[PDB]
Formats: sequence, structure tokens, C-alpha cells
Amino acid sequence: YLHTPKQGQFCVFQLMCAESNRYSLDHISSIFTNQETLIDFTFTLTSMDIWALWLDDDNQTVVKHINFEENQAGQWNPVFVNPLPEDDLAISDEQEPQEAYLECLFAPGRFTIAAVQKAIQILRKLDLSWEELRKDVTLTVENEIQNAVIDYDVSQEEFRQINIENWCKFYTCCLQYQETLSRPLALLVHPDTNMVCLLRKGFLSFLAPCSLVEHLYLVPAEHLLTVDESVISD
Amino acid sequence: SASNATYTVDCEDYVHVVEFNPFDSGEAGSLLAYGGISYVVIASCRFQEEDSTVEGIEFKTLKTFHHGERVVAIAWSPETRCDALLPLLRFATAAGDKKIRIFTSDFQDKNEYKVIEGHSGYINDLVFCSPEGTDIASVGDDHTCRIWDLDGKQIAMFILRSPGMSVAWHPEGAFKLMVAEKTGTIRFYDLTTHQAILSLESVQVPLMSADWCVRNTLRIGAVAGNDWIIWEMPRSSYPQDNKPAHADRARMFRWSKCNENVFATTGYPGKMKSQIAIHHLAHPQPILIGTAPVGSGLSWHRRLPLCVVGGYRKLFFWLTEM
Repeated sequence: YLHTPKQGQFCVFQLMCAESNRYSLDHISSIFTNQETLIDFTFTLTSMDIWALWLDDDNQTVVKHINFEENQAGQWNPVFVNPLPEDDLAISDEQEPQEAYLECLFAPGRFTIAAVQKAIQILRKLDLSWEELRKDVTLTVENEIQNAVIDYDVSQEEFRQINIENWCKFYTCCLQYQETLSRPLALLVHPDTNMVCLLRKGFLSFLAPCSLVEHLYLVPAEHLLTVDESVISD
Repeated sequence: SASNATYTVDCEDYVHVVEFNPFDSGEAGSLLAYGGISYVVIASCRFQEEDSTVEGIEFKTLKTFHHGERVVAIAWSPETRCDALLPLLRFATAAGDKKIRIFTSDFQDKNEYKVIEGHSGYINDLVFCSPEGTDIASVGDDHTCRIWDLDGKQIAMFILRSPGMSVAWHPEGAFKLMVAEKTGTIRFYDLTTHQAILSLESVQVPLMSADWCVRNTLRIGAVAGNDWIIWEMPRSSYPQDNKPAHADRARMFRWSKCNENVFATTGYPGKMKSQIAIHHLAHPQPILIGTAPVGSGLSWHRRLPLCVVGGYRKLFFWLTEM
């Protein structure tokens, strides 16, 4: 990988050894890359794919893969990376901010235990169970709310707004720490079983293949005009 | 030690739900509505403690209403009166057909009933959500809480996230309705702005029943799983007191109407006889543990320290010595 200030470029070479112990490089392919900053990349010989992991200009995680032997167009096949939780949680006037925020924080796959634990440790200035972690988050934020409620005569709307503000404070902290723990670090690609994994600083993530319907639905519009029509149907 | 029922009254069929009248009717006796397999019997209960003249219990069936379906819950109306000048017998009964039957009578010939349809799931509990007795709230397994007027028209529908198990009207504060969802999330709904005021949480699941304390409005009691749970407001959503009630499963929670510390929890009709454990807030163990062969339905006497569990063709009354 030849990092240039304008455009990165991949190059796959085959080592050829002549009779006279003279070694030379045979050029197989040359694949250009967008302005994204490369983190790690590895390529297999079973599938002949170049797996590479970048960060775009907004510091989001971008993973792609390309076959370096059947590359007639130079196109990188996308990988649908999971996006970070939303900055704002939209609450209807019928749900309670408490339960909505708890459901959004304790839903499977959204927040890591380490992020919520760090947010608690900071908000307060042991290896707790998830239910005890739920009760502990609720207790810390209930305490912050009772500290922020200064008057005895606070109306229901003002009390609800204070509820939302303190829970959103805690959620923004949890999201900051999940963004820190979600930083991509390197790639692990199994050569024999084609198992691909994206190693992040906080956890480990596996890459599974995608069906045709979801692939057609989720691919960006600019890459949908190049989909091979012989794959969808004869 | 199993406590023998102080009073036992023989009935014509298995009692599926027994409910005392929590409102003053104007008569010496306290009304009792027990709903059986296909009927709802209105009766009058005079006790020895209430009147010395009465020896034991004077049980008199006043009016029998053919229901046709298994009565699963009975809600007394505030307008119910036994006044000589103008008698009115109004009550709402939900059944195993997802329908509400409002029986309005005058204790003499006139008998009227109104089927209210709309629920797509079995109604677990229903109450009159109005001080004037104009509105009836019903919670069910369709994840909805519906407010119905006397003419059978839905006024408001609150979408719950769980099957609503128990609905209760706030004793003093108006326009406040407590809905106890099965996942433990008990919610309070305003009946004017139609918005969720607050949401309490139970540590254990499933929340089978919930009741307000008439003497102390702040104290809320419920039965989740095997343990009974007490909350006290405006303090926290966390259980204040949480002690085991029954070994198998606790089903019905009812607060005493004469005392703010006594409450009764009934065990679930299953491998063991449906036991009743009348607990006391001060005492770690129940003050009275009685056994009913098959018991469903629990209600507390308005003035006396006495509770009733409807057994098989019998009514078991237990007196709690204060």
C-alpha cells in the first residue's frame, strides 16, 4: 500500500525467482483508493480478496473488499458497518424519558458495559451485574435529578424537562465513551475458513455475508447502477 | 399452621371472583358480589362483630344475575345504594369473552344489562374510574387500557407495552389511574390530559396484581412473582419493602380498608391448596396463614378487619385480630 498525499494505491506483486537466484517482482494488479486514511489491511489467497479498513474524513469506520484478479471495474464492494448510536433520542409525549432512555441504553448491541461503567464512575466523582447496573444507573441519575430539582413547587412539565435533560446528559456521556471504545484498530481474516473479523479497541466484531435483498436495499445509489444484472436473475 | 376460616358460607357453584362493596349503600350489611361459573350473586353480609344480634354471619342472597359466562372480575359502582326510597344496584363484570356487562337493577323486577365490546384480548381486571361512577376502566391481554362510559363508548385507549393485569382508581386524588402491566411496569395515567404521569418498576416478574391503600394513598402494594412488594410515593420507584409472600406464586394483592399496615396475598391455584397469607408490615411473617382448597378472588371488608377468599362452592372469611 503506497500512501500518497492525494490518492492511496494498492499493489499486489508475485515474487518470481529465476534460475540464477535473481528475484524480480511480477505486477498482478493496481487498485486505487479514495482519500480515506488506511488503518489496516490484509489479503487472502483462497478468495483472492483485498480486505482493507479505513477511516473517512468524519472519522467513521469504512471497511471494503475487492477481488484483485477479477477486478474489471476497480470497484470496492462495501461492508455495511454498524453506525454509532444516535446523538438525540426522540421521545413521544406518552413515554417516560426514564424508560425510553433505559431501553435505548440497555438494548442488545448498542452500548458496551465498559462505556456505561465509565459514565457511572465519572458521574459519581465491582463487577456489577446487568440488572444491578440498571438499578445503579437509575439511582445515580435519580440522585442527580433530585439535586437539580431545587424548588418544592416544580410543575410536571418542568420536572419532565429536567428528567430529559439529566438523562440526555448521561446518554451523551455513554455515547462519547462508546465512540471511544468503537475505534477500529486492525483486521483479522482467517485464510482457511474465510472468517473475517474487525478488531475494535473495546470489543470484537465479526463480518457475515449479506443476502441479495438487503444488499440491493442498503448499497449506496451510486453503486447500484453497476450491480451485475446476471446475479439477481437470469 | 393452617388457620381455619372464621366463617364459611356455602354457595351453589365454584366462586371465580369475590368482591365486597367498598361504598356505603345505606344499609346495615355490607354487599358481596361473588361471580361463579355462569352467574353473579349479590348478597348482604352481617357479621357478629358488626352487630351483636347477628350470631356468626347472616348471609342473605339479595339478587341472582344470570351471566352465562365465567366472571373473571367484578367492579362495584359508586352509585350502588340500598336506600328504601330509591334502590340502585349497579356493577360491572368482565368475563371470559372479552366483554363487559353492566348490570343495573333496582332490587325489584327491573334487571338491565349492557354488553360492551371492543377488547381483542381477555380482560383481567376492571374498575369504575369515576367518582360519580360514570366511567369504567378495563385492562386486558390485548396490551390496552380502555376507558368506557355507561353507554358502552370508548373515551380513551392507552396502549400498554405489556398485558395489563390490574387497574386501580386513586383513592383521593382525582383523574389518576393505576395500570399494572405484567412486566412489572406499573403506570399512572391522567384521565384528563390522557398522559402517563409516572412509571413504577418492580424488581421481580411477573406483576400479577396491584392495589392502592385507601388509608394511606401514598402506599402502593403489589405481587410480583413469589414476593410481595410495597412502594411509597413521592419518594422513589424502588420497592420500599420486598419480602417473600408465597412459595409457588403470589396472585392477588389487596390492602386492608381499615388499616394501612395489613394486606392479604393469595397463593396461586396450583399444586398446593390456594393458600392465603395475610401479612403485616411490622411483622416479617404473616399474621394469619389459611388454606383454601381452590381459591380465586380476594376482597377486604370496608369497616371490619376481615377478608374473603372464594373457594370451591364456599366462601372463606378470615378475621385478622388487630
